[PDB]
Amino acid sequence: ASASKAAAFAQGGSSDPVPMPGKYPVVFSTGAGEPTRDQEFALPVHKAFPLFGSVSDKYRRNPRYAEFRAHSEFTDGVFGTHLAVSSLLRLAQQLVHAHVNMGLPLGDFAPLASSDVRIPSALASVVNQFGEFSSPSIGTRFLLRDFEHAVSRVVFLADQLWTNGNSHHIFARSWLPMSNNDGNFKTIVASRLLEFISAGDLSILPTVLEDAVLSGEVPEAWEQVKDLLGDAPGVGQVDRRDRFDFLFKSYADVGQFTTAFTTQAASDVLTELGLPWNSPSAGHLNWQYSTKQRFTFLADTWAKLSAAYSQFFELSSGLATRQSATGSHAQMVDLTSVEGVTVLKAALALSAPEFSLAACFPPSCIFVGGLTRRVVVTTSLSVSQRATEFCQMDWR
Amino acid sequence: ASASKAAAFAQGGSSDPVPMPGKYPVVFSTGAGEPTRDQEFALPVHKAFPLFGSVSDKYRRNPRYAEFRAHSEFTDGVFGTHLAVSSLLRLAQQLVHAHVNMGLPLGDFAPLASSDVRIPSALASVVNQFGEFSSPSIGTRFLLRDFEHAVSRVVFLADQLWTNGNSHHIFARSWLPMSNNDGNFKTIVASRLLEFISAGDLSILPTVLEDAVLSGEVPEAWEQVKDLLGDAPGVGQVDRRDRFDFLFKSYADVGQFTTAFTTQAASDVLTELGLPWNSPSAGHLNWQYSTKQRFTFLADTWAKLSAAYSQFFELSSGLATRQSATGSHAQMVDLTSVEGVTVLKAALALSAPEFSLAACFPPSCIFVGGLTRRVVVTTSLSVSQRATEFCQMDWR
Amino acid sequence: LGLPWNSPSAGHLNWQYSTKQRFTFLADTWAKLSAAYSQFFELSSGLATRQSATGSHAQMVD
Amino acid sequence: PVVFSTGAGEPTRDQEFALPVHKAFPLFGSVSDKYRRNPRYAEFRAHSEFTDGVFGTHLAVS
Repeated sequence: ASASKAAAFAQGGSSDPVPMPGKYPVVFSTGAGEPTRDQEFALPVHKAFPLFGSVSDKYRRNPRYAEFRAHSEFTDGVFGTHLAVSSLLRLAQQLVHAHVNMGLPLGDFAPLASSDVRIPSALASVVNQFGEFSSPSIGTRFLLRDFEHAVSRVVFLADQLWTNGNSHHIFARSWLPMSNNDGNFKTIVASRLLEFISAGDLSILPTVLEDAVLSGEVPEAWEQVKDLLGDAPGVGQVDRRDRFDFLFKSYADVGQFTTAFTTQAASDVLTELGLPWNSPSAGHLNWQYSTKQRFTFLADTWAKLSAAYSQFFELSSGLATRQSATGSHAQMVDLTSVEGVTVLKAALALSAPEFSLAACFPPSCIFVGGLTRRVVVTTSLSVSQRATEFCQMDWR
Repeated sequence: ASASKAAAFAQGGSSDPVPMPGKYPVVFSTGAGEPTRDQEFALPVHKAFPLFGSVSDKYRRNPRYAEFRAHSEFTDGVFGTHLAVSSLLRLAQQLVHAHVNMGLPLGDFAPLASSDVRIPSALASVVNQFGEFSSPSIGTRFLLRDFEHAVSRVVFLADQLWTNGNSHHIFARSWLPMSNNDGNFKTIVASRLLEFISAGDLSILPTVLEDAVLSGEVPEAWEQVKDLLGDAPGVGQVDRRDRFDFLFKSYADVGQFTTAFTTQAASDVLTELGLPWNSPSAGHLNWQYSTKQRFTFLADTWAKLSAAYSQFFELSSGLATRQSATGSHAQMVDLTSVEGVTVLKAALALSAPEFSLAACFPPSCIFVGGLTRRVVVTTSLSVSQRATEFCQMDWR
Repeated sequence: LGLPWNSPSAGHLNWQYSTKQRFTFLADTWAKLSAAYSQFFELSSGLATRQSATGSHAQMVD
Repeated sequence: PVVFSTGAGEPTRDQEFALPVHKAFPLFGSVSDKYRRNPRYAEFRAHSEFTDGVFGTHLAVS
């Protein structure tokens, strides 16, 4: 027990990603009150009413209230121009939030986020694209759109939700994180990944080498779709993009959609039902028309469903900022069912919440950055200094 | 506050290796008492006396007393037959131990492991190979033998100390852990890594493709040397095994083993002199002749090292079993020196030891295993039941 | 012998290798010079900042 | 040279002479103090001259 310039430092450094999964569908299946008889069945319909209770809290008042802003994140009003409170936040939100709360431990060393200027923009879109069209496209379709990492405005975290695919297939092939950038760019998607990180690892995971038959499927197509996603979706809008995103997510590529996620009901349905701009300025008009209509749908919420005052379960959003929004080790998806469940994986989460997570196993497509920057200058203790000092105790 | 079947469980599971570095050389340079003037200098040689002062403790009494045995690994007395102690453990041992005690946190999820039936076997050898022949080969040579992950008896954690080399050069490539078992096997080089995990990632990191000039000088031989390590060292001794290994660790192969290997001298000098059995045959006879002699030399510790009766600084290794030997993140080295000394510690180690435990130690090349087995049978609360309940608090 | 750099290049490397070594040699002061444990005359340089270092006309030699 | 001629303890008989060389040992005994710990500790820094630690990184003593 000797002494050489000690301290105690806290840190934060890592990445985070999110997905739109069939998870919401399990949370909006209408289990929450469909079988509740408080003759509230006076007021019509209850199909979308429940589902739509998903957004308007899980993206602005819950997560973007403490996670975003507090994350050393000086947020611009015009993305929170309207701090919202929807008492409809069933047992899923204060729960959901705890479930999905952007933030990792400090006793460890991680954090979350990569594009909250593009993600939300899309989410809002989805809430509108979904909570406006036909509320429940039965898994197939709506789920596709959301898990299809739908068309972008050039930023979209997509590339990550897509990176999932390629990696899974290439067993032996382990890629340098650089592959995480492949999302956008022209050539570098046909040199780094596709050619080098393919004619190398691709020429192995499936070395068809077919002759006079065009390497259809068998890696070479996923790469093409990859090459596409590189040059043919970043050149702008127009059918040339959808049609050639769709062509790349539609036909011939029926083998490329099998890797990731897809149904001829997302693409030919959703995709042919959104107008490429359904992700770009839709993401805008969904914030300055849909967010103001979010109002209507929120006020409608704080007016209609509010009327659900007569049951006695809901509560209101009383501004976090004190409530916070980070802490849950949503890291590494805790799921594995076989006769009996099995919550697994790294992220020494908790014990009281863990197992309570059944309602919702939060999952941020995190990258994970083993970083504990115990940065230390020694303009006062040239390592050696200590050395003699300590050395001068083993002598006597 | 949703609870549902919580618990709180602690676990352990991960890898762990070890290396013989120039680290010892910095701990045996004779800076602990070489300048001490108590006239102890009564006609005596103090060259090896210091260097060999830590061996008999840092491998049986210190580490193997708690780490090994307490690690739930049924130990055979004939690897600890002479559970003797050494009071010469100056300030480097109780320190060293804390510096190199194998036992990751539980608040996290990791542990130690990499053949303690082969490691110690070789270590004891080194103790003899070094502390007997050339007590200070001046970095070059002895350090080599140590770092060279010296000849094995088929086991040897070499394969890992060698894997540190083929992964360093291959930037564009990352490999599936399956490349760790790259050690021994006749196919490791004619299949997975070398051909596939090479004609793919190696045909990129060095795609010489030379004609009538034999392409081996371009890291295809590292694959060959790899090939060798695959088929030519596992075929027994045939002395040439050294010759080969040596050939592959010398003759032209110098340009091969200089990415993560030492000086050939420590191969023709050491290895050849040592006689291939000085790692398998030596180990045994070094454990049941040298370990017994370890006493004759422990006597050197409790007679030669004991003669240090008056200086009064020595008095280490009183307990065990109770003193334990696991719980110091001296793992993920992550140390860098520039003007000042910065010590980045991936795993949230400590703050009192950290900065104190930089004076020398920073343990081996663990192969981390993100594992937090938070398992959970569901023969009591079929997720629906819970959800069904919680849902019954979101209806009213 | 020194090589022209032994005044510019040396200085730097003498401040960030020799100053560090200055320790290895300071060790010579706190190990070699420290071995002088018993004679009992040495014990200088306890403070600074408070001890100051300016105010002696040891200037104009004369 | 007049301060390192070895007149401070060369004639001292305490038998400290236990197999050691005392030629440079004396001469080099003042360096590490007369330029950082002694002079540059107050003179320099207190002289209102914004000093960079990388000229006093090892504010060690002797």
